[PDB]
Amino acid sequence: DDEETTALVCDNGSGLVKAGFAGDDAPRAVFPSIVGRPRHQGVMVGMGQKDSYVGDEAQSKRGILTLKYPIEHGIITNWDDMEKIWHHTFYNELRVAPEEHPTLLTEAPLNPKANREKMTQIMFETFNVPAMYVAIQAVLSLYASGRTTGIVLDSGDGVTHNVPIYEGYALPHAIMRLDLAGRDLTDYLMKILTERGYSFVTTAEREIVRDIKEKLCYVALDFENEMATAASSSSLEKSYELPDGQVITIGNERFRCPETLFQPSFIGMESAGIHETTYNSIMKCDIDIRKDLYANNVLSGGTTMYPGIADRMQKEITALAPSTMKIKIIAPPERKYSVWIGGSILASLSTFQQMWISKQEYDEAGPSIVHRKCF
Amino acid sequence: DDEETTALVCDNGSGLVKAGFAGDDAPRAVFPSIVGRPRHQGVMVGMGQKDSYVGDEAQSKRGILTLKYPIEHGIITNWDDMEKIWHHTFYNELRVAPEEHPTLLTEAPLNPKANREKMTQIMFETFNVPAMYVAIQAVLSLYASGRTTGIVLDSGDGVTHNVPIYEGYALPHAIMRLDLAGRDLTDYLMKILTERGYSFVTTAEREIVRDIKEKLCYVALDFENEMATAASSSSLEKSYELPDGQVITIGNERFRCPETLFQPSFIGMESAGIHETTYNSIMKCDIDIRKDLYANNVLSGGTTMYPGIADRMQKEITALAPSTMKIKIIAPPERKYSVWIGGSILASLSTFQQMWISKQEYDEAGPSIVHRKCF
Amino acid sequence: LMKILTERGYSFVTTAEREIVRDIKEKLCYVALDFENEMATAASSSSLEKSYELPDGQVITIGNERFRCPETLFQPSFIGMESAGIHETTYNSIMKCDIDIRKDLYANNVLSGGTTMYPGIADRMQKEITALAPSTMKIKIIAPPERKYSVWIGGSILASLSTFQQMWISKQEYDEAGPSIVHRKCF
Amino acid sequence: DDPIGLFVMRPQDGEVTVGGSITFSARVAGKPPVVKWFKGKWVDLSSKVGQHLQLHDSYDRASKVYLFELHITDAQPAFTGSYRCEVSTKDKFDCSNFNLTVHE
Amino acid sequence: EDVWEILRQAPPSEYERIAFQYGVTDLRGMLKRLKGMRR
Amino acid sequence: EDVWEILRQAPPSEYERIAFQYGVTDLRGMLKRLKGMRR
Amino acid sequence: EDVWEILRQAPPSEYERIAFQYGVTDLRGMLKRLKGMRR
Repeated sequence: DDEETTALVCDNGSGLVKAGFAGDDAPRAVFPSIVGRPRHQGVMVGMGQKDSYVGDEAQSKRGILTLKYPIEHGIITNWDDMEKIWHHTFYNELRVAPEEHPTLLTEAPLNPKANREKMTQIMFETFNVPAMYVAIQAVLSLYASGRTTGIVLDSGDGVTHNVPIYEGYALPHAIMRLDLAGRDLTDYLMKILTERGYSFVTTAEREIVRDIKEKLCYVALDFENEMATAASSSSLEKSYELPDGQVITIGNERFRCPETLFQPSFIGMESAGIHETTYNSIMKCDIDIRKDLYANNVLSGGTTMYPGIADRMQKEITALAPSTMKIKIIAPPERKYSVWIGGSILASLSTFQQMWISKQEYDEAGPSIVHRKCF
Repeated sequence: DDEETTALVCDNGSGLVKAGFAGDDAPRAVFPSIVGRPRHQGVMVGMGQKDSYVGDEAQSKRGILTLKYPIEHGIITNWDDMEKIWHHTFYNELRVAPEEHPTLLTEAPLNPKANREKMTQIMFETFNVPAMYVAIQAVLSLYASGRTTGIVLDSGDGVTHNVPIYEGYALPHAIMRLDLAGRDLTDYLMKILTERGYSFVTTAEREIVRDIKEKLCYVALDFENEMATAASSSSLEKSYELPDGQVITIGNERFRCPETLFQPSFIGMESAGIHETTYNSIMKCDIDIRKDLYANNVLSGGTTMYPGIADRMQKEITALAPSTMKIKIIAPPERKYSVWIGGSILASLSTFQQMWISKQEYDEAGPSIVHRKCF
Repeated sequence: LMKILTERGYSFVTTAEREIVRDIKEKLCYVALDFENEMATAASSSSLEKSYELPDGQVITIGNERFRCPETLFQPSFIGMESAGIHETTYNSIMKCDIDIRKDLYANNVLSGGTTMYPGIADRMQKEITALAPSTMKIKIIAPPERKYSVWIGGSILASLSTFQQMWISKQEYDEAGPSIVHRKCF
Repeated sequence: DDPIGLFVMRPQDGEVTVGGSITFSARVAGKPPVVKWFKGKWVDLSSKVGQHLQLHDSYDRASKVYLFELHITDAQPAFTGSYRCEVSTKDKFDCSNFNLTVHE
Repeated sequence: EDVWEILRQAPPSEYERIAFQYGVTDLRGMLKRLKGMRR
Repeated sequence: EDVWEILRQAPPSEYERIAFQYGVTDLRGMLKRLKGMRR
Repeated sequence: EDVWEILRQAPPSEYERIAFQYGVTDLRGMLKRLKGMRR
């Protein structure tokens, strides 16, 4: 009931799937990437008691309904889950027919192709959108950065990569992921608080804890003197209302959760901090890109929204970088949407509709088409 | 408890350090050039849990113990590591006193001198061998070739050079390295398989992958028609037992790993394939050496043991060489040992003991002695 | 157990009532490897259908419970627990373990805990791992009968480990560092 | 009954009902041929092999027989349609399609 | 700034160069507002 | 077995390696009996 | 071959020329076996 169409700017933020339209300004879709299973079935008159309306209601059904990401590790283990996830989107919150609105498709690297293959065709059949398109979440924050040169540090919804760039020019060779997810930090948090006097395992228990991180948990630039600070610093020593109604007390954790992203010893991970992943990347970069980086040290990823994020970023680079060069990490507050924003852009980039995944193109070349000279 | 001595034919094969004696026939020493660090320290009664017995045991300790080459890039970043590496040798597998057995010393070009300076003195002090000597790994495969004329293509343990020669006569000007290491191929393999559906980063994970290459990964002469072959060729489409016990499936990689040595685009390297490094070298060679090369197109380097190695070698030279001339690349199966073999030879060359690095000579001239008129 | 037997015709809540019931488990309650065919078995299997003298003097009859008590350790649905069975806690652990530790596990699949003394304990242990493990690898869970004491035994050992008295918590050490001493570089 | 290629058993022409867990079976004396599940041409079925699209596949020495079988749980009209087991030895190939009509 | 006028008068696509020259990493945004205008 | 003689002649602490090599997860026990002897 | 006899009777060092003439790039090896003999 309008003009040609608006591309669908649908963005499965590694934790939440989100979305607006091309040229949109706010992803009108935002909500958990989980599926939920009650256990008991009190015989209950009548119905309306969905097994799997997780979408954005099921956390209302938290507890009895369990949790399921399909793309659990940024890895869609299952898809009908995610399928009806979409339908939920496009029919309750998108409440919109795919068939007539294009869409670009958010994706991080490292995917085996058939993931997209399948998602693609099924999105044409179940969806018959006018045409789709896919785009690396990473790249989609990249333009989303608009500093076409420099790396970006995508530690976002639950994701992590380094994205060296250079007026749009990025080196995949130097490009990397950090398996870390804010979910991961979640984990160690459960570890600590529970062992520290708490019994905190349950799905929405994880819900509360993630809330805890994203509201209060932080990091201090330093650690060891910042450890002594912790040794008696009462200010931190703050209890926060457990959403039961308890007031979950908090101290050194608030920060000792995230910081391990620089020291997976705490996660015990063999990996290395996100800073020196930046630095070894940059060293991989050409000789004097490095100053480009310095100006373009774009962080990305809201869960990383914590305090001092750059504070460290810079301090350690410093600790590693030649003071000769001047560093500057780059992280907008709005890093969640940034990826959505740049995707809006690109898809909304009217000089670019040639790229979208047409039903036909796929039809002649099936899904495999997607791969070469297209994604 | 015997006659004068046997020189020590000690050979840090770019990946493994190896060794026998002068006149020996098999390097009785062979094992990884890594150091290993556990993480956790489960409090564990008693001891015997070495930090750093890597040698040839620590891969038994793989996982918890990490990995460290000193000569990581054919570049000894550290030496006490390599120091006790030697001692391990000369005391567990050499289990032998340096002080009374000479030794020639394997080295690739491109080393800044002090590397050898230090190695030398310390090998006289810590080691007091009757006298040492050093010799370019490259040259040591060269005699090791015995075709004193012609280049050799040393892409070995993890190394890569072209070694134009000519009855012993080689032009360093025309001589070159290819940073490529079988480790490098390892890399791109991890890249691919992991992104292709795998999560393969860990040190011994790299162990398995290198095993994978050296057991199964190959190359097909051609690529593009050999690409179509890949497009459906089921025979390749073979899964190999992942040493967890998994059976890691394999297809186009087996070959799409190494071949990039001719196209670092895949490694993204600015460099050029190993064949045309041969060819531009040869063109640098005098007008009619080139046929010498053709007969003397000696490959070297076991990791290059793959299939078709020469197959391409010749085909592309062809593609470049005048059919006027008749080519013949030269690669024994036993290219690992070849370098050791020729070193055995030279050192074992009794008409040659004058060269060995005497304690005194170094004493009067310190290490700097080594350089002029000696190495 | 209290849940079931009581609702099943019994009024069994009292502290030492719990005493008797725990005795019941540790003397008679078991588990059968399988469940569903082992459920049909239960459907009429009279052999199980055995009453045991209630220590009042009653003889508390017993059937499917004997086993339907413990087995839920693999299915807290029965305890309703959100958790998962003890076997796949082993398995997800092992998968967390390095690539080829897993065979180490297989040989080292050491159970511990006497209350778990029941029958088939490993029987399942292995069967389900199997059901999950690659037959490539060969499994072996490890549980001595004497698992209660085992912990005591190894503690005897360590403490008795005379090459180790350096670790013990000295009055003084605590005195200078109070209790907090305990924590770092000691426990 | 129907003609046999390999298909000593043939994945049937399923006129199932909704919910009819139906086993399309090539129990065939069996290199043993690889099976190729197809609805559509660009379109695989393995990406859809799930609890409702399930397989038992195993050889016999006694009879030289191998079982491809496909139990279909929770039969749905969405999966009403054409399906294929294109099977090939190291030398041969076998192409003949079969039906899933999940009725109701 | 003049980035407004200079991008409106920028060469059609090289708003790239002009926006990202004058700090506008959101040439992305410059066009996306220009698109909310020209959608 | 010889584990007896080989542990008595095992390197002093690496009775660890020898006991646990010859199946003696009770090097624990090997020493604890050796300790009931040497307590 | 006669490379054996001709190298044994080759001029002392120019076993170089004779070995590498008769294909023996392992004059290296010719001497190394002669050395396992003369070590």
